[PDB]
Amino acid sequence: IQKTPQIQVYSRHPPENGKPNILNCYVTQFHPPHIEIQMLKNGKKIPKVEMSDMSFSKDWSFYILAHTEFTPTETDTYACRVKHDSMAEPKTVYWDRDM
Amino acid sequence: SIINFEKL
Amino acid sequence: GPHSLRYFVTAVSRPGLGEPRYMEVGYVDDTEFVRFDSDAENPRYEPRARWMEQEGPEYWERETQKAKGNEQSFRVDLRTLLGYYNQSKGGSHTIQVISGCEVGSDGRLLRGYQQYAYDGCDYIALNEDLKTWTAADMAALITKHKWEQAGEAERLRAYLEGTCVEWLRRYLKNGNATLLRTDSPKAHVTHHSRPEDKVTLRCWALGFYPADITLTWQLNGEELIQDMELVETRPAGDGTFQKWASVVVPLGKEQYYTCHVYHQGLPEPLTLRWEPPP
Ligand SMILES: [Ca+2]
Repeated sequence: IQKTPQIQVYSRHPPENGKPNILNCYVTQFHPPHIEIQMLKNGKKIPKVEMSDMSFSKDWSFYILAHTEFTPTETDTYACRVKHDSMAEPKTVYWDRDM
Repeated sequence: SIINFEKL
Repeated sequence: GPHSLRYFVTAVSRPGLGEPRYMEVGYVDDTEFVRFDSDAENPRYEPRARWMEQEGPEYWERETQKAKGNEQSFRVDLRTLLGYYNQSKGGSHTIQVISGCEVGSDGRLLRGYQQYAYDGCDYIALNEDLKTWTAADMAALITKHKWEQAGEAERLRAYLEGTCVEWLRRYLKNGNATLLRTDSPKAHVTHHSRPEDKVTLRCWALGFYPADITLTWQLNGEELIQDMELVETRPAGDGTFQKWASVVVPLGKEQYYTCHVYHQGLPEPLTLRWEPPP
């Protein structure tokens, strides 16, 4: 039995163009615990991405928080990409500063 | 202090 | 009280790629205070809250040796389960356990628990009576019968009602009042376009702890139980949490809607509206 990850991408603080911030990728509801998480800026892998320890929920599913420093601009695009065996292909989720 | 687990 | 002492255990096999990865993670009142991670050359129980540094070398030694004992017992269980389930020897599998005690303000056990899952599904659980087992499937019946025969429930009750409770007390003398930590949400409403004559009002709550919170939108005094969109509460990464709830409303009617934020940290619930800049 496999559980498909849910994903949220969002800033630690309300974004302000030109202001240093933190971009989070919160991944939950997955099983098995092996997972591969990338964050992307304008289509290219961000090299320095940190990971919380992995934990699990009452329903046994695992969750983890990936995060990276970033300074949003009006036009830069950010995403989080997740590869997990419950999914045929990696799932990508774009940052939306309104969400 | 966690318990000592017994075999399944 | 109340207080809680919880342990989350994970054992993951990876045939051909190393020994199983084993982890014990302990929480005093939902805050991690200890951790054993087998994925190291000289693995040791380590304090995960600075207050736990109060504990002397004798504690960490004992806890470490118990952890390594547990780890090797789980190594065995993983093989046992392949048999029970007629599974190949080549695949990765996981055992998880949740074990602990919730203790009331009077220092008595409110609830004790001991539940297992194999590959993310219920396997077996000690019932609330601290006397019987619930087996989730045919393989779990084997474990159940073995544990009934050996009086495993009685061993667990003794741990849950005594040891677990007594340790929780001792940990608290070192790090309590910390667990009472509360951070109140700060809220604001943002405004966003929609096609035609509709707009979106998004009520944000930021910087709160613990994660439990409720956001509601009201039109003229009645909660909008329908068409309210929200996100699952999420970590900011600094120990606090975020959430938002939004509603689509008619352009020009923004001042008819009110957002309410309920959180244990607040003196009273917050009430706010879209505040357009002058
Ligand atoms: Ca959760």
